[PDB]
Amino acid sequence: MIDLRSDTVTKPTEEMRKAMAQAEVGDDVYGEDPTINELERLAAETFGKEAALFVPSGTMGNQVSIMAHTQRGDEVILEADSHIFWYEVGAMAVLSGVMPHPVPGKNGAMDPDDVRKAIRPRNIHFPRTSLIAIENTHNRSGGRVVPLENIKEICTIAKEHGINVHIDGARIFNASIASGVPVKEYAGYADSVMFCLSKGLCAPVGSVVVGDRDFIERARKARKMLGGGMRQAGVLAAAGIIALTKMVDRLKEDHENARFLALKLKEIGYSVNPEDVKTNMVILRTDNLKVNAHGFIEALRNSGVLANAVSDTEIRLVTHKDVSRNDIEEALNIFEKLFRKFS
Amino acid sequence: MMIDLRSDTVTKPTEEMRKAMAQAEVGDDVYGEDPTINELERLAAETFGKEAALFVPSGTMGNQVSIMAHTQRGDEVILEADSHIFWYEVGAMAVLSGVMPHPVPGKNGAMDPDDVRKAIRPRNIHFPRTSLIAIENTHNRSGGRVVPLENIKEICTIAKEHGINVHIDGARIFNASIASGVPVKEYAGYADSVMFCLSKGLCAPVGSVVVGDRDFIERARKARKMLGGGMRQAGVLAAAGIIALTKMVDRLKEDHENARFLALKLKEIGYSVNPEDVKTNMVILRTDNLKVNAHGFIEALRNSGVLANAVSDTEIRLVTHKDVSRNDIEEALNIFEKLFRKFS
Amino acid sequence: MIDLRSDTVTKPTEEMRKAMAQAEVGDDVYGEDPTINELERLAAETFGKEAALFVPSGTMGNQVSIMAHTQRGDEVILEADSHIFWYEVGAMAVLSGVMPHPVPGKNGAMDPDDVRKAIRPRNIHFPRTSLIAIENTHNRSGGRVVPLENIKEICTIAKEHGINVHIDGARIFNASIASGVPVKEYAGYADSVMFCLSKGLCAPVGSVVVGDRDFIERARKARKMLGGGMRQAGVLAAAGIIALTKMVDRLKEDHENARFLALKLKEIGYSVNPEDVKTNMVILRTDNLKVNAHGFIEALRNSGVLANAVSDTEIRLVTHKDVSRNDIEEALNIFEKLFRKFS
Amino acid sequence: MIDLRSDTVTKPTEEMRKAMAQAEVGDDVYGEDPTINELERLAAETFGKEAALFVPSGTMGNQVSIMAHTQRGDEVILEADSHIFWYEVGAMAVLSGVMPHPVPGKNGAMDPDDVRKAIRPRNIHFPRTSLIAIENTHNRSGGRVVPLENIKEICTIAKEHGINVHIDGARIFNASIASGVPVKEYAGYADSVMFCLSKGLCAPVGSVVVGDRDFIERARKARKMLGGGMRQAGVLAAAGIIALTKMVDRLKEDHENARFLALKLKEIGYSVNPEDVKTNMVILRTDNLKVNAHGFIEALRNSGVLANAVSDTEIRLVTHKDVSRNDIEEALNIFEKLFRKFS
Ligand SMILES: Cc1ncc(COP(=O)(O)O)c(CN[C@H](C(=O)O)[C@H](C)O)c1O
Ligand SMILES: Cc1ncc(COP(=O)(O)O)c(CN[C@H](C(=O)O)[C@H](C)O)c1O
Ligand SMILES: Cc1ncc(COP(=O)(O)O)c(CN[C@H](C(=O)O)[C@H](C)O)c1O
Ligand SMILES: [Ca+2]
Ligand SMILES: [Ca+2]
Ligand SMILES: [Ca+2]
Ligand SMILES: [Ca+2]
Ligand SMILES: [Ca+2]
Ligand SMILES: [Ca+2]
Ligand SMILES: [Cl-]
Ligand SMILES: [Cl-]
Ligand SMILES: [Cl-]
Ligand SMILES: [Cl-]
Ligand SMILES: [Cl-]
Ligand SMILES: [Cl-]
Repeated sequence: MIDLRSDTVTKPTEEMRKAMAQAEVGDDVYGEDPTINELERLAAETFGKEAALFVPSGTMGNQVSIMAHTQRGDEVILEADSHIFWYEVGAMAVLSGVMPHPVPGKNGAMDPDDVRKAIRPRNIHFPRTSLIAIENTHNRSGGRVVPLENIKEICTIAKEHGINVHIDGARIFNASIASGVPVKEYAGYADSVMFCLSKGLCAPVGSVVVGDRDFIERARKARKMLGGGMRQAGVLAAAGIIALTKMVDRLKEDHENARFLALKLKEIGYSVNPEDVKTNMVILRTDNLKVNAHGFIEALRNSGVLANAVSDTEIRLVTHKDVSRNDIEEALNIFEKLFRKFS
Repeated sequence: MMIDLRSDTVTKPTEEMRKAMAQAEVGDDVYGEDPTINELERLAAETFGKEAALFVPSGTMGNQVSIMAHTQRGDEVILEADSHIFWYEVGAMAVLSGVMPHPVPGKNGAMDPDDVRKAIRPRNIHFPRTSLIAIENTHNRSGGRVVPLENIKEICTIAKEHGINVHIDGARIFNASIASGVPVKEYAGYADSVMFCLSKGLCAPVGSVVVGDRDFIERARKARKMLGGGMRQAGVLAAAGIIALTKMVDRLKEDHENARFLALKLKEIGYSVNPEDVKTNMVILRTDNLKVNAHGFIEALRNSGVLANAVSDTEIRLVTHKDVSRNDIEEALNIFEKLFRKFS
Repeated sequence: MIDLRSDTVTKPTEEMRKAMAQAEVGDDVYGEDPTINELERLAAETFGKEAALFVPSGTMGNQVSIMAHTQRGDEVILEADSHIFWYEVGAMAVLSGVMPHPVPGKNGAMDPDDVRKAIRPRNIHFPRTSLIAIENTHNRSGGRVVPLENIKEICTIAKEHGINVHIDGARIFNASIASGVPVKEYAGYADSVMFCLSKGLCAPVGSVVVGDRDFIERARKARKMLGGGMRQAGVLAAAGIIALTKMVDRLKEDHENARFLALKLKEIGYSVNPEDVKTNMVILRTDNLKVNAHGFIEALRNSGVLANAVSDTEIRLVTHKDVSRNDIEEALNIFEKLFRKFS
Repeated sequence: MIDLRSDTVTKPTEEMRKAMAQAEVGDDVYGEDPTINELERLAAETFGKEAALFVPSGTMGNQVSIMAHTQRGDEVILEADSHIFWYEVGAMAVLSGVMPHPVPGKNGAMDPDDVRKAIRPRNIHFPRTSLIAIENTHNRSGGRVVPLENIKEICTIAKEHGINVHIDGARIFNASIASGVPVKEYAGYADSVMFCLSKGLCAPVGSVVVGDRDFIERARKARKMLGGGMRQAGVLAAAGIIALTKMVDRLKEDHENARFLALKLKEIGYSVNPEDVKTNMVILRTDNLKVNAHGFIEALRNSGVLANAVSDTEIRLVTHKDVSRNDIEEALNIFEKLFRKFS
């Protein structure tokens, strides 16, 4: 099976397996796991922040950040098609008791003026806007890169209003490789950032939240409350350190494979836009096919290719370390066969 | 005094209401022993063709206990993108029920049935369960617009197929009914619960009512207790409510006629208004062609003796009600005319 | 019917009925109801606080106070048999996301030393103790008065720890009448005080919360969220002013009637302890009767007396304005006849 | 350093490090991790339940169970000194919006009659009692074994009222080893059971919840919301399988060591009760010493012995795989010296 469903399916490299087996560990609840401690120190340093927190998943990373930045009844401004709003089981309402305030965005970039208008005036009928979330390499729009200038202007707006800014940077390294903007620069215009180690970076488990000392202390207590307070998590952190320090550069290979995939799919005749492919995702439309997205995903599966439908007429293809050029070439042969059948 | 066009919530008690309240037969509602509250609820249920009803201190509580009784923690509630529950209820749905709003754009409060269908979440571990669809009749933000019965009917059909609850925020459902000629029981027939206000156009000093099935109302009553709405001798308030429900509905037509007159005349003056959009007691005025924004115009109006609310930086809302007579409207219009000269 | 079920059943006096009819009103959401404003002004003044907030019920008064004093995950120290812990539908957990930390007490008085031990130390595993609640004229213990010294000592402990103090003073005036301690004296040892107007004071609806301006502003927003933001509530406030300003002194009559009732019931042969009757409540045990509390309550109803069973062997009798000495004497004749039948 | 703070400090065995390194993995979100799937299958099998769910910690294990057994506003009956109430950061109130209803217990055993009386009657003022929690091998009381008879009785009561029963079995195997009661028998009197792999069983991370298929489905969704939905978690499950299948028998060694430790401490003169030591814990009182628990803990630390204070006058000592009889002897020599200084 050629897995193009997501970059979450990446498996540990041999270097990672050895590192986990030889991991120096301790009880993290007491802050005594050396490897977890080093991963957090490294993560904080890399993002230009004073502190960091390791978590079991990007969802918990986002949720502890929301809890640490807000109070019950607050409102959180976020992009209309963001992961926090659509794919996190409504956790923000249950855990933090906060309201989402959706703002339309163009490929992840909310117009600064719209953000300004989304901030609630001081009134008894309205919740207090205390957080603005930005997702970089906006998933739903096809792994699009949010311009640094966009984040910079929103940060200015936030500062004037005393509002916190959190970047959902699950794939922030993909954004950095594509844009040439160091992650510490994106983070310089945010109060906190969550990034995943378990997707394109290939770690088996976990993400990290970076930010100020006080913020992280609150997020650490939130993590304890949610059930993320683990013991000898250094076994996971060992692979995390390798993901952070050795798996970033090669992300360019995933981007190269995504573009190649898009160009060939277009050449075949599929409804794809190579010009929109800047990171590791390709959106394919079923508009010119005698079947919808769901029916096409089924056809692909029966032929050996796995992918997810994101709407009734759109499917998402995602490249990563475990889908080589060879697999991309094989996938294309299948796509070519299916095009003749469904065009 | 001032010409108050800010909202219909400012209506004061009629002479008949004051006497009824002061002479109300009461009891302890916690024991379900207040005779006036009981009669108000019986009358409300009957009027909407439902089995039961619950008196609450505000429309906000009416909506929130309904949301609580219809949902479980983590569920999603589909509602109109500019609805009151979403924008003006202090984020209560999140704090009180732990639910997520699922905004669906609507044309004048009417969410496209197919859009509602698409908004229902598929069963997936990543997604919360869609357990409630809320509809606001005479959608406030759009200008007191009337949601067509057929729209509500279509959404009900969709909800039923999916086992989803339907709640109508009918704060001004009687205005909708007067304008459309559709009995409120018909709108309610396509919903599981309906909340309606007695304290706005109907002129009661305090209160709203939620109507629905017996079991739902029992659950809503427990939610009311938890929220702090379980009052004692509330019969004092229910006395005015009975009069509002039974004698103040027909005259809403007068408020509509006044709002239409106001809109037509504002249009003649040259203001950015759409008389064709005015079917109930509200008029939206845009300040696009004025040399001042909404807030600046509101201040100028206040300075001239007219009260109104800005609903955006370019829009103002004018609301008619029992306490603004046709003569008051004429006076406001004469002022609106002079201000047009000053700001045009 | 002679209603001894509770003081909540009190009906409006003729004075109140007239006041409600001619009450000057306005939209309270805009802070424009003159009568509500005067009631809050008078209440704040009466308890020596900066501000006050009118609410639909004592339950909401307690809940908006908890919300205004706490943050999600905090702990609230309260008496093990208090109304907030027992009869408020678990609202503190749902509305504020806080956890109760029950402390046993002797007739409503928690041992100051136990309160100190209940304060959580700073640790990632523990919620932060941010509030201590005290109930005066403790309901479940039979309308007992909490000593001023107890409240004074707990206030000292709270201050030393930066913890807020809330007095559930639903029947604080009854406490004051019995102890001779002015309500301002009680209030001085608390950050906030909730007191009911709808019980012994005879108003038909409402309670009031008093405290500092910032606290009341937060409580007012909580009231809006909960659904307590009414419009022309001046009609209710008119009766409320009369309840607060003219119905306090006569509470002494309820206390006298309760004691008289108790002394005579004991004389008849009922299991009552007149010595325990400190305010307007009398606890009657049914152990020596041929039927239990529920069966006896039914026999009483048949004879024209209403009361509530609080357990299988206990009945609570409560006196109030609508229970005159003549009603007490008539009730006693009924109790006399029933003792002949059920002893 | 001789670590007697907790059994959570246990480090991975050689067999475990190798297993993690070669673990076959997959994306758990897709239910595709074969090692996680095998661990859950084995757990369900071992406890005689239909399904199982791996979680990052015992705290999440308890919290997803509570969320899956209850609705907002419900009440949960639990032992007055249970972990869920004291050491889980008020999570039940924030996550589930439920109220704890503490019930006194003798070393973790709540009197069945007290439990019956704690169940709320159907009344608008009361929350609905939807769950009863029992902690077998009650931590606070000193790792005490709750009698099977007690659990059976409470199960009978729960059935009568249609109430769910959850056993916090963080140390259910220690209880089984000491009582001779198979874990499957304990589980038979409960709807759900949470047990840890990260304590005495020596896994670096994780716990498991077992129960009916529908309950586990709800718990799994709760896990996703809380942020416990990991990817290639098989790395951790590999050590978990070894913990569950190979590390149970040797727990007897920890019990022998704890008993020996207690016996010798008593001979030295310390306030311990060797007769109360049946599993891997020893409670040491400081009432007969010159310093309190906190001061004695600091003295022990300076001498090479780590332990935690559980109150101002009580210290908890816990044995585990990483504490050999030799380590206990060395510790005893240290305690001996300190008795001379602080007795
Ligand atoms: C921007 C962003 N933020 C947060 C998260 C949540 O992280 P996890 O909880 O999956 O580790 C994801 C993962 N997303 C998953 C994927 O893409 O396969 C799916 C969509 O849930 C994400 O893409
Ligand atoms: C559709 C609808 N639903 C619910 C409510 C809430 O009712 P209350 O809580 O104010 O009684 C309102 C009141 N609305 C008020 C007004 O129009 O003046 C303001 C906007 O909050 C409403 O218009
Ligand atoms: C009965 C019981 N239930 C649940 C938990 C929570 O498990 P984790 O979240 O620590 O994995 C613990 C851990 N307990 C810890 C320890 O003993 O060192 C401390 C006390 O929090 C426990 O003892
Ligand atoms: Ca991975
Ligand atoms: Ca090749
Ligand atoms: Ca009104
Ligand atoms: Ca005129
Ligand atoms: Ca009363
Ligand atoms: Ca361990
Ligand atoms: Cl190690
Ligand atoms: Cl009456
Ligand atoms: Cl729920
Ligand atoms: Cl008036
Ligand atoms: Cl908060
Ligand atoms: Cl593998």
